Amino acid sequence: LSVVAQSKSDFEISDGTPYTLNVPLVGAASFIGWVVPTLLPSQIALYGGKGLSTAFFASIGTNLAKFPAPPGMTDPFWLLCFIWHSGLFATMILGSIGYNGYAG
Amino acid sequence: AKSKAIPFLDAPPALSESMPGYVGFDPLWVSSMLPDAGYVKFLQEAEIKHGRVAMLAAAGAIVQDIFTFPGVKSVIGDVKMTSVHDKFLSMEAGSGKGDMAAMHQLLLWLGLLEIATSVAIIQSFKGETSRGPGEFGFDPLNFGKGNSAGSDSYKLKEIKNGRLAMIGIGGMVHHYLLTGKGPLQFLGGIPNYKSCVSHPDSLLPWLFKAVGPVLPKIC
Amino acid sequence: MTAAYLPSILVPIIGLIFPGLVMAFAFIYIEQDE
Amino acid sequence: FGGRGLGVTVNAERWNGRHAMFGIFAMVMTSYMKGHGLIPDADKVLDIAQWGPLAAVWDGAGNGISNERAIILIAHVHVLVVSVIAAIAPFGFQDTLVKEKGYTPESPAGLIPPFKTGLTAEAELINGRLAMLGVISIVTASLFTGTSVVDTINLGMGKILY
Amino acid sequence: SQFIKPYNDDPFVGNLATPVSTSSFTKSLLSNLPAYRAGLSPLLRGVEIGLTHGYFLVGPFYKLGPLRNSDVALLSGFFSALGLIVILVACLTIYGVVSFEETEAKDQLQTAKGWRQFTSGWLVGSVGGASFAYILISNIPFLQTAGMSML
Amino acid sequence: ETLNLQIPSPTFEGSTGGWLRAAEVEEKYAITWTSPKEQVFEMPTGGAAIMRQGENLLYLARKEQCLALATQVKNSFKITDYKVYRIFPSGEVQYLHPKDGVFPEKVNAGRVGVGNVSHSIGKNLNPAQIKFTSKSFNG
Amino acid sequence: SHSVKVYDTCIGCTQCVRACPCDVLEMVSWDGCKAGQIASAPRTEDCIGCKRCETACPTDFLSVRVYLGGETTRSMGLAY
Amino acid sequence: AMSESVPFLKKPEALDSSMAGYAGFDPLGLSSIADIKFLQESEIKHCRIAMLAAAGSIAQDIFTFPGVSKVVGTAKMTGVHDVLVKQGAMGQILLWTSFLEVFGTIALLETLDGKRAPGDFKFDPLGFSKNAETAKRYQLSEIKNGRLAMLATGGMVHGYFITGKGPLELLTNF
Ligand code: CLA
Ligand code: CLA
Ligand SMILES: CC1=C(C#C/C(C)=C/C=C/C(C)=C/C=C/C=C(C)/C=C/C=C(\C)C#CC2=C(C)C[C@@H](O)CC2(C)C)C(C)(C)C[C@H](O)C1
Ligand SMILES: CC1=C(C#C/C(C)=C/C=C/C(C)=C/C=C/C=C(C)/C=C/C=C(C)/C=C/C2=C(C)CCCC2(C)C)C(C)(C)C[C@H](O)C1
Ligand SMILES: CC1=C(C#C/C(C)=C/C=C/C(C)=C/C=C/C=C(C)/C=C/C=C(C)/C=C/C2=C(C)CCCC2(C)C)C(C)(C)C[C@H](O)C1
Ligand code: SF4
Ligand code: SF4
Repeated sequence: LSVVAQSKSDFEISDGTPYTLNVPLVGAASFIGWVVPTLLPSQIALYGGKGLSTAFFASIGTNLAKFPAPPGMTDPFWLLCFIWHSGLFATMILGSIGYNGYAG
Repeated sequence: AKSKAIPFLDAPPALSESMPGYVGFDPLWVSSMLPDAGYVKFLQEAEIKHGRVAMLAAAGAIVQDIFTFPGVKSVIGDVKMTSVHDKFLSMEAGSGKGDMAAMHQLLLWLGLLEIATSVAIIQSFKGETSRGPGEFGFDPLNFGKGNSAGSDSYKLKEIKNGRLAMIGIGGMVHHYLLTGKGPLQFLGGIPNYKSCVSHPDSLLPWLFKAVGPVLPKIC
Repeated sequence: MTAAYLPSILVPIIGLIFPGLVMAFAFIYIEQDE
Repeated sequence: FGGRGLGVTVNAERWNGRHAMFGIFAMVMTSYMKGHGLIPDADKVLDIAQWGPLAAVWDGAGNGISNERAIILIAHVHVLVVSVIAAIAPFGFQDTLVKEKGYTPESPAGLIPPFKTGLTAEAELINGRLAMLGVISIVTASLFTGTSVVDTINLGMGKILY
Repeated sequence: SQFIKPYNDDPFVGNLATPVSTSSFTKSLLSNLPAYRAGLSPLLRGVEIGLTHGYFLVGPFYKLGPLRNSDVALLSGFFSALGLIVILVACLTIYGVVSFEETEAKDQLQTAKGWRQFTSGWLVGSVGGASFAYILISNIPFLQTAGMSML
Repeated sequence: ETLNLQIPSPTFEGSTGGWLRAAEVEEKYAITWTSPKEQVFEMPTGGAAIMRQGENLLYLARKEQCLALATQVKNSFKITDYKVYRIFPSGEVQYLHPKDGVFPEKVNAGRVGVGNVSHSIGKNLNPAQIKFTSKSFNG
Repeated sequence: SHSVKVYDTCIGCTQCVRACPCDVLEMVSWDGCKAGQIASAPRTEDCIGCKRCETACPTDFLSVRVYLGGETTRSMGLAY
Repeated sequence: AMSESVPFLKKPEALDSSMAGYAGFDPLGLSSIADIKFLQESEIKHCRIAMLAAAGSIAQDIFTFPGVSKVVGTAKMTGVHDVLVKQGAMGQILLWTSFLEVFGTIALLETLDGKRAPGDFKFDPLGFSKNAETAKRYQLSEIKNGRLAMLATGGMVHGYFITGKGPLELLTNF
């Protein structure tokens, strides 16, 4: 949140060009636009009957219960974490492109 | 321009005669070690902060020898003057294993206040504030009659009593570290090393390693 | 070995201090205008 | 270069003199200190298993530095660290080891400086010349007599120490 | 909109005004670092840089040095940090001797006196930060391991 | 004659190939020329710039960079109205090229020959005769 | 700097002057050759030592000879 | 220009006395990192959610709705969350509060642009703030109870993590 959507800060993306990073709207919209489709369940051993967002959030809670111990190599946490953040970063990139550039 | 405390020595350049608790005593010129404008201010706040903490510590040691609060005796047992610090820390999460957070709660709230005082010291160093050393505005009952900073005499009283308490709390700590008696037993027991209290090694025993084979070790 | 303390004294000095001193003073000498 | 107060100058004379006076004190103190056996485990040989190959000595028996040498070395490491910090970051009033090069040198004393019994520069220089002369004297006396330097100091001072 | 422009309005200087080079965040970080922060004497710049560098130097020597599996690992790591500090202070001093002519100006880093001040402060702060790291690691078992005491 | 410092420069987006710290502390070179058009050229230090109609001015770090651009403009756009200057950090400007108003490959009166040797190249002196002597090998 | 010489075998073809990237050479008047002109080297402080002049020269052994000498910022071709 | 709440610190620059609940409390300088209006909207949001959370804690001690004891046996404070994710309650409140948050996101963008006050959704059906003398009192009061409810919600849920009793049962069974 180096600059919000409103014309309030003076943050310049470069030396003399001010540019509104829309960090609240892009982060919120990209999160919801990635999490809501990702709720789609799947009877696969990695998901376990949940969606990718929900199985991922479940694996966060399971590994946080055993807080000092890290998840193992064969644990589903790493693959869930990778795919989730991969599609999340892709949706933030595409959302920032769409919102900042097309402006509507 | 000679100094009052030491007449033959030349007066320390950074110190000003307008600073409370000044008698021209700085032979090593620690006040000149940084060229900055607010280093003298920083050192003055340091001296006051060390003095106030030492005064609480000196009062605490005397009161702990007098009495203790209810229920403390059943947890800590017979530990006084820094042994109680180690004893609590043996029963606290993180440092030891137990159901207490006594030193940790003190660390938490003292550290919150002390990050606030950090911002005050940082602002006072760079001249952004016209606040003097030690003044945090804390004066709920009117003692300085309209200024929280107090009168020249009362800050001189504070600074001198702080210096006294630094010397005294150092004395009390080391006399305990070897006799094990604590303040009032040591002051009562003016013949000392004759019978001393068996007390635990501290969390820094190495410093008690030249007492035996190099220094005499009367105890 | 007789005077066996000598390698443990002289080898660190000859191998570290002597080059560190000649590098420092050679550096100063080769980069002075006068 | 050597116009920084280095070389055969009175600044170097004064600095070496101060070190020699501390050194005479340190030699007297270590002689007295090991005469009474107040250096702990002085004969105990340090193990390479704990300290690594820097402790090795290659004397035929034990093959390691003794604890007494290590303790004396650490004492001098304490004063070397103080020495470096005082050379590079000296006190405000302290006489500096390296001069500006635009400084005016102190006048050389001569055969004997004027006798000033205070905490003066004359007393410091007299005692410093005397201590440096003492350092060389003790070294040569110990070398020809065959005795160790500690025993030589004890005999020269008349066995007060031990 | 374009994010890459000539550096300081000059199209023919050998630099560009890119977001990494000249954004508000970069300028805030650069302007607030001790080397560039306003209102600091060179000695104080040296102290803050030294405290930082001396503090992190202790750790690699202690964890990965030759005596790491001994009980003198922290002692050897601190002393190794000290040895590096002394060598680096020698490097700073000889740089100052050969790079700056002697002038009265002392409040800038790139002057003879200003460099000598920065070197004095850097040595003091560096030994101070290494000493502080020694104290913290000596007393706290979490730091002695990599956090491995919790498992 | 002197460099009018106010001459607008060719439009350029900047590059890393331009001049460094030695230009503002040792010397910089400038080149000026007249263009009949607003046209694209290639900079000696990098990509493409656009010269403005009328008078242009550049700053380069090397004299050879000024002359490389000058040959490029003369062949590509038939522009010979180029003047190359040397500029010192004291502000003093030294006119360089063409040195006497006439290009070096065209003869001019009042040019004095420098470096001319009165014999052919094989008539030089062997090194041994001029050893421990200040006498030059060119006869 | 580098030292550049022009020997009297020069036929005045001007090829060295056109080939020089740093404007070291120029043409001066001389009655020795048919072309009536000889090369001259008045600005050898700018000579970088490229020897493009020597490549351009058509006399059997070169009328222009560059002798590489002391190095400077100019003769090293350093833009830094 | 010194902070009212913290007398030894300079008054925060981004903050102003026109703001409801203002006491000059920003010793860390977080009002400069993020935009102040985003921070106010965030604070008022947190305030209302924690006010509901604290009253819900107290009321779920005081009584339960008909048939609730059938579904939740012994689960008291956050155990009821765990058993009612199985049942449909948590998915339902999540869905409908997320529905409201969509228009809240539009309103947050609007208040960033500057058309709307933070936390202002024009929800005054009973016309409590119509006079406007009460409005300001209600504004400051809402911020104060919100802050108290944030601290209280934390302090009850952590009291329940310790004892398992829940707020009123912790008090009555000391
Ligand atoms: C992953 C999600 C996603 C995708 C696929 C798109 C795709 C698109 N958006 Mg949308 N957008 C998104 C998220 C996304 N957006 C979010 C979160 C926001 C809000 C912050 C917006 C806001 C927004 C606005 C305001 C506008 C768009 C517009 C567009 C279109 C062209 C511009 C563009 O971004 O080029 C993207 C180009 C493509 C996707 C096609 C190229 C094909 C390649 C293969 C791209 C693939 C990239 C990547 C691998 C796909 C990942 C998918 C998934 C696994 C994450 C395009 C159909 C504009 C438009 O045309 O209006 C309808 C427009 O006005 N978007
Ligand atoms: C963040 C707040 C929060 C959360 C997550 C929960 C979560 C839960 N509550 Mg608790 N509860 C809350 C607040 C909360 N409650 C409040 C505010 C009250 C009233 C003081 C209660 C009273 C309550 C009871 C009595 C019971 C629960 C129960 C439950 C469980 C099932 C849901 C249910 O039946 O709710 C029922 C809750 C309500 C009907 C209260 C809703 C209050 C609304 C939202 C206030 C908004 C009013 C306003 C006019 C609307 C304006 C909209 C605006 C945005 C424009 C569940 C674990 C049940 C359970 O299992 O307990 C063991 C149960 O029996 N809750
Ligand atoms: C400021 C402020 C306020 C406040 C407050 C408070 C809490 C103020 C506290 C003041 C205190 C606690 C002062 C204590 C000083 C102690 C000294 C000087 C003693 C040193 C010991 C010596 C020399 C010794 C010794 C010893 C030796 C070495 C050997 C030992 O074996 C024994 C022995 C003991 C003999 C209030 C709240 C009113 C508000 C107000 O508006 C602002
Ligand atoms: C909790 C904890 C512990 C602890 C602890 C604590 C609280 C330790 C505190 C230690 C302190 C404060 C020692 C003070 C020493 C003061 C001295 C030597 C004064 C010198 C003044 C002089 C010479 C004055 C000279 C002078 C006078 C007289 C007159 C002339 C002028 C002047 C030059 C000013 C541990 C570490 C033990 C371990 C334990 O497990 C955990
Ligand atoms: C994981 C879990 C769940 C849950 C859950 C929930 C509801 C979790 C909620 C957690 C909350 C709200 C924690 C709040 C803590 C407040 C703090 C630390 C403030 C301290 C105040 C300080 C430091 C100082 C304050 C102040 C004072 C005193 C003096 C200094 C100045 C000032 C700042 C004013 C579920 C629902 C899924 C169930 C599941 O079975 C388990
Ligand atoms: S060597 Fe290169 S620079 Fe020198 S005269 Fe010949 S062509 Fe010109
Ligand atoms: S030196 Fe060679 S190239 Fe140059 S003019 Fe003479 S003949 Fe032509």
